[PDB]
Amino acid sequence: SHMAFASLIERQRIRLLLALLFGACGTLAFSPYDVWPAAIISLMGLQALTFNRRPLQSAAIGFCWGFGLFGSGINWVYVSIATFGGMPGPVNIFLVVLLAAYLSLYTGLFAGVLSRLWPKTTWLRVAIAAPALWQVTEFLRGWVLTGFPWLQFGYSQIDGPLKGLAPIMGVEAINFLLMMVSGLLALALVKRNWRPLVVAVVLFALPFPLRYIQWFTPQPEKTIQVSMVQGDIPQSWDEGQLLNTLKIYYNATAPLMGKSSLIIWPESAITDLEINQQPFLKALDGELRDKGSSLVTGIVDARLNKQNRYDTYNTIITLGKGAPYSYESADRYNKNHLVPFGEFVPLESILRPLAPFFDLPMSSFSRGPYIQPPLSANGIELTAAICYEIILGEQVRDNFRPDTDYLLTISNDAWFGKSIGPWQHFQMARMRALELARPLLRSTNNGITAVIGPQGEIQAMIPQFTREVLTTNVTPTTGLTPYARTGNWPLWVLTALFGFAAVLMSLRQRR
Ligand SMILES: CCCCCCCCC/C=C/CCCCCC(=O)OC[C@@H](O)CO
Ligand SMILES: CCCCCCCCC/C=C/CCCCCC(=O)OC[C@@H](O)CO
Ligand SMILES: CCCCCCCCC/C=C/CCCCCC(=O)OC[C@@H](O)CO
Ligand SMILES: CCCCCCCCC/C=C/CCCCCC(=O)OC[C@@H](O)CO
Ligand SMILES: CCCCCCCCC/C=C/CCCCCC(=O)OC[C@@H](O)CO
Ligand SMILES: CCCCCCCCC/C=C\CCCCCC(=O)OC[C@@H](O)CO
Ligand SMILES: CCCCCCCCC/C=C\CCCCCC(=O)OC[C@@H](O)CO
Ligand SMILES: CCCCCCCCC/C=C\CCCCCC(=O)OC[C@@H](O)CO
Repeated sequence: SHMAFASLIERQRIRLLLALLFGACGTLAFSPYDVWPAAIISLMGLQALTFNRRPLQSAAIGFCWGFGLFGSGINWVYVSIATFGGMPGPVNIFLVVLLAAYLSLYTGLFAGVLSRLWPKTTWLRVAIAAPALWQVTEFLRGWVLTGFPWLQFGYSQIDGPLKGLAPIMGVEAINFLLMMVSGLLALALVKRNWRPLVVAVVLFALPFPLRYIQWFTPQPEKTIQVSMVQGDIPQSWDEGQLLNTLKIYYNATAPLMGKSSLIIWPESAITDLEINQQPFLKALDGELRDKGSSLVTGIVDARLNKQNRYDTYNTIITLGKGAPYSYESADRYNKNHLVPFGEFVPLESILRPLAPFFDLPMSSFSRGPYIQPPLSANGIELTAAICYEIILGEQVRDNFRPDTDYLLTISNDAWFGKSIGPWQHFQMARMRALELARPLLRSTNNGITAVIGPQGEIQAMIPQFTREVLTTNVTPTTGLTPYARTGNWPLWVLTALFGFAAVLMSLRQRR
């Protein structure tokens, strides 16, 4: 003789469950599902479920929304933990839950702050304040503790109607517009009002023609045959296994010398120190040179520094024509942004004085500088990034030079097997080529090797989980996109105006 289904607390629990499901729906926006409308459905839920809530209730809803998104969208990290971590399966699940909860603090933060300063359900909350605040809370997610900016809905528009915005203001401009349009749709829905819907449709539609702009010019007098060797080496300290790996890569490469101007091996393809492989590298250099070809490859470089310690780098080196190999050559690239929990553990430097020496890792990776020159091979300028680094759009843009001919990324996504992880990673890699209007050569161990065209399109690809070479003709491009010239500071100016205007109005609403 009561209505327990209609209590205030129960209505809030219903919102938390829906938030969970609307968050998870957003995972469908990303590869390999590639249902870009799901990003709008997922953000509509976020914006609508937080209306007419107290701030702490809104924060809970935003946390649960994020938990659905990250819980369903980056649980592929389990595959690495469970295969290589040595830990009990329940510990592995809990670590993944912990990761998803951590990232959901930033969506709860967004929701809580939005509710406190813009409690009324209005077009200002959703179209002006929310985009600005989402930009700030997502920057923090990608910055705190080195950051993890995985699953930004703008990437889901690589093959969508908003892709033309990315070469002008970067992918974060697409995150901005999507939040704004999804908020206007949520507003139209709850107030049953057609005016915010029309506005939303116009704003969503205005960018459509930009997708037809080519900010670049092709250079066919520079077209070359490029080869990328996907060795598909399983994950491993055996010098024999090392030699079996050099055998696969060398024998796949030898018939391409004299035909492919550029040959590419993936991240850490040579699984030995550069100092222990001088005879191999200098012989290889000579074969490539005598046939007019160049080789770029990943390798681990423990380089003795002036303190007579070893900096261990995750490195790219060059050999052959136009890139004479040398241990002292500057024609190389050292990974700058290490993978959190992969190549380091955040907060480790603070805790190290107390750790027993026998428990510390044998070797830990050092960091190359934030800016490094393009690699040069066979006359070709290559702006390089290793693995996770390709998802850092501003950093890729900061290393880019107008004379860059190609973006280069080499990676090893074998850690995550047959999960959606490598596909999401591949999708973000495509956004860099669109933003900077250059082809991107992505060479991987077993995990989406491909040539991406200067508008983010897949020009060539080989299947995952195959030992095989991708060989094709590639053409470099020149020209500066607006985003390449400026970076993201124009979006920040817009964010500051939107946010200034919204905060001013919220303070006026009070007192
Ligand atoms: C029918 C209504 C009553 C049953 C449903 C109860 C209300 C909640 C349903 C939705 C749950 C929201 C998701 C919670 C997210 C966090 C989580 O579960 O644990 C993560 C943990 O690591 C946090 O520290
Ligand atoms: C080629 C041009 C492409 C760019 C189009 C991007 C559109 C988003 C940029 C900024 C838009 C300004 C904000 C307008 C929001 C106004 C608003 O929410 O009004 C709703 C209200 O009238 C409903 O009753
Ligand atoms: C207060 C609670 C503790 C601090 C806050 C939680 C922080 C997030 C917790 C994350 C735990 C581990 C996440 C999985 C890492 C997976 C991994 O190593 O991937 C990279 C690796 O495969 C690269 O070779
Ligand atoms: C550990 C100190 C206190 C807690 C802070 C840790 C959490 C903040 C830093 C972010 C962690 C993200 C964890 C997942 C990263 C692993 C991952 O992406 O694997 C590499 C993969 O992306 C390469 O394609
Ligand atoms: C962030 C919210 C949604 C997006 C709002 C912004 C919409 C921008 C629409 C497009 C504007 C075109 C910008 C001017 C580009 C022309 C220009 O710079 O010409 C010189 C060119 O060579 C630069 O590379
Ligand atoms: C008010 C209307 C009713 C609420 C529910 C409708 C909107 C949200 C849709 C519900 C759930 C989303 C499920 C899709 C995401 C799951 C998914 O693909 O996960 C894949 C991933 O786990 C693979 O590792
Ligand atoms: C890695 C450590 C994660 C700790 C997660 C604590 C939250 C547990 C979630 C349980 C129920 C849902 C309601 C949570 C509301 C508060 C919240 O999570 O975030 C609030 C946000 O303002 C944080 O800045
Ligand atoms: C596990 C993915 C479930 C897809 C269905 C979406 C609707 C349910 C709620 C959304 C996401 C899962 C939330 C719990 C956290 C996920 C987690 O720790 O998973 C670990 C496990 O999947 C690793 O294999």
